[PDB]
Amino acid sequence: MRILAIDTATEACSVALWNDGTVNAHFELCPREHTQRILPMVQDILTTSGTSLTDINALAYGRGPGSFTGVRIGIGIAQGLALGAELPMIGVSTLMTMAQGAWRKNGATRVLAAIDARMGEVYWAEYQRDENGIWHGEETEAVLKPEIVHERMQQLSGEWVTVGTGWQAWPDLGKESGLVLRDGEVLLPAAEDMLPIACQMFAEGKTVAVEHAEPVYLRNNVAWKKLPGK
Amino acid sequence: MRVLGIETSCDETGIAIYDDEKGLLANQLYSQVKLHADYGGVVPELASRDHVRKTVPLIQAALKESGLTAKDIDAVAYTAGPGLVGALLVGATVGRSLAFAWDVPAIPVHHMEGHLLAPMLEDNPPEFPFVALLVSGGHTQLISVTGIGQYELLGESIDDAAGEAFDKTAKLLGLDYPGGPLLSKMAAQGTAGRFVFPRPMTDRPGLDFSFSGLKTFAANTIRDNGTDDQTRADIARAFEDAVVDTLMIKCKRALDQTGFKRLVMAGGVSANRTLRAKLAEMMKKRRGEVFYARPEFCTDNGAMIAYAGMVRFKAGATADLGVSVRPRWPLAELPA
Ligand SMILES: Nc1ncnc2c1ncn2[C@@H]1O[C@H](COP(=O)(O)OP(=O)(O)O)[C@@H](O)[C@H]1O
Ligand SMILES: Nc1ncnc2c1ncn2[C@@H]1O[C@H](COP(=O)(O)OP(=O)(O)O)[C@@H](O)[C@H]1O
Ligand SMILES: [Mg+2]
Repeated sequence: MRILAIDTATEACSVALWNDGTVNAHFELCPREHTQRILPMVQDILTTSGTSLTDINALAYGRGPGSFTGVRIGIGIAQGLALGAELPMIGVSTLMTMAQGAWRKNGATRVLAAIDARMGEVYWAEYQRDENGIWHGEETEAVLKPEIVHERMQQLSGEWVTVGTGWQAWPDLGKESGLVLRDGEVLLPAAEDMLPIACQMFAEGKTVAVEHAEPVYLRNNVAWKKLPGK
Repeated sequence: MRVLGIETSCDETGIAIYDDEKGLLANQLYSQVKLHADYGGVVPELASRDHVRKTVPLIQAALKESGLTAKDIDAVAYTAGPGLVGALLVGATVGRSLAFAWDVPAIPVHHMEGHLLAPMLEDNPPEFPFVALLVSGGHTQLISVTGIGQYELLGESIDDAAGEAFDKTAKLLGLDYPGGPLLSKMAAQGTAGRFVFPRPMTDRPGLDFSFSGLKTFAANTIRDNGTDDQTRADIARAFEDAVVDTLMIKCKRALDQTGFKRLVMAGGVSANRTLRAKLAEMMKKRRGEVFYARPEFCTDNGAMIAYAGMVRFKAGATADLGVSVRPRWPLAELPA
């Protein structure tokens, strides 16, 4: 199969192509530049791998959580691409992608992902990889205050690694948890790490048509106050 | 030739297809007004989220409506500004990336040039030169238009735009946001002349506008008078007549100054029925012509974007692979 992945949910922009047994990937920090870099990266990957958009079997996109604007950039681009080339789409959690990154970098199999969500919160997940390489823990995804994370960590056990910008903003996040924590060495998701997840999803038929691709924001209380009485 | 047009500048998602032989082949529009009404203003985060929900589906509906397929589209145009960054980004990312996948040119469009050119979508369109009165939610400008992208600013608002003025006064009359259209309907119920509002900046020569003082006058009038339905109709009428006289007086002066015989009106306020009637009456006495779009193309829509897209494509305004938006983008800065 051939799978194209795109991500812009955080400070990083990345594109990566699973091309029948090899990976061709780009990754950089693009603060302020995501929309200037993302299509040129896609173009470059397709050209250097000698594939065209209509040879692709699915388009994997970073679904969120993360920067609201970023997440929308990602799914915007991914949607026009998928609409344009009639590609099925595969939404991948930015939290799960960082877990996979940790597995890639250092063999980690139990990951505490925390993204700095601002407003003194983090986007949180507990991911654990089984013997078949499947990541369990998607039901744990949430936007949480640090003191609630702390409570949650006291209900966990064993050894975990930490990933994501949540841990930099709040390095004492696991204080008095009772867990052995090590640095997972991943701050940001990479499209390259969406690929193994998406390939698996494709093989199992977990794709959606472009009109059903949705972002996962996790924080949905985002309005100011309603007028008196509604 | 056919152009797909995409409009997501504020709180309307609009998609249209414009064919230069056969005309408008599709026009899809979703308005978010119910989402924002609860808040008394457009909430950017929510506007942005709802553009995502709507853009792709309304594109699919547009193609189905027109009975066309990808290969029948020659270019994809999208509103790049001015407007809300968050909203603009949704339509620009989808559009630019769609253009990339279809391997067709992508045409970024200036939202107010869309408004300006909407009258070109009707029969008997205006020939150059003309004075343009752009009168929208956040814009109120008099422009001398000598050709595509030759826009000389002649007058503009120094405070509130005419649309804001309508909405702000409507809110004082207890109407839901945006209340301009409803204010206009209430006004049809009013006794002409029972109240009399100033025509600001009509006592000295010049072409700029101000409308803020008009809200003040409305609010004081709503205070010193009864809160029955009629009295509110009468205030709505006085407010409307004054804005319309002001716009008229100023259009007269710009026609005088330019010597031009053609007056083109555009933006959401150009849907206002009193305004349309008064400018038409004026252009008849002057022995010139007035032009405007159908009421549904005065307010934000995709048709104007597909049309202006076609014009800009033919003028060579194609984008590279980057996507950019310009939330503030003066019309005078567009090239010819
Ligand atoms: N007006 C814009 N035009 C193009 N890209 C933008 C714009 N605003 C934001 N972005 C992209 O989205 C990213 C996330 O924006 P934001 O969440 O506001 O975080 P920050 O501004 O702190 O980078 C930006 O880094 C930028 O690359
Ligand atoms: N019949 C009308 N009379 C007066 N104002 C109107 C009427 N119809 C729409 N409007 C006003 O036009 C504005 C919307 O203008 P439009 O060009 O659609 O949006 P934008 O300002 O977002 O480009 C609002 O201020 C709205 O209240
Ligand atoms: Mg609007």
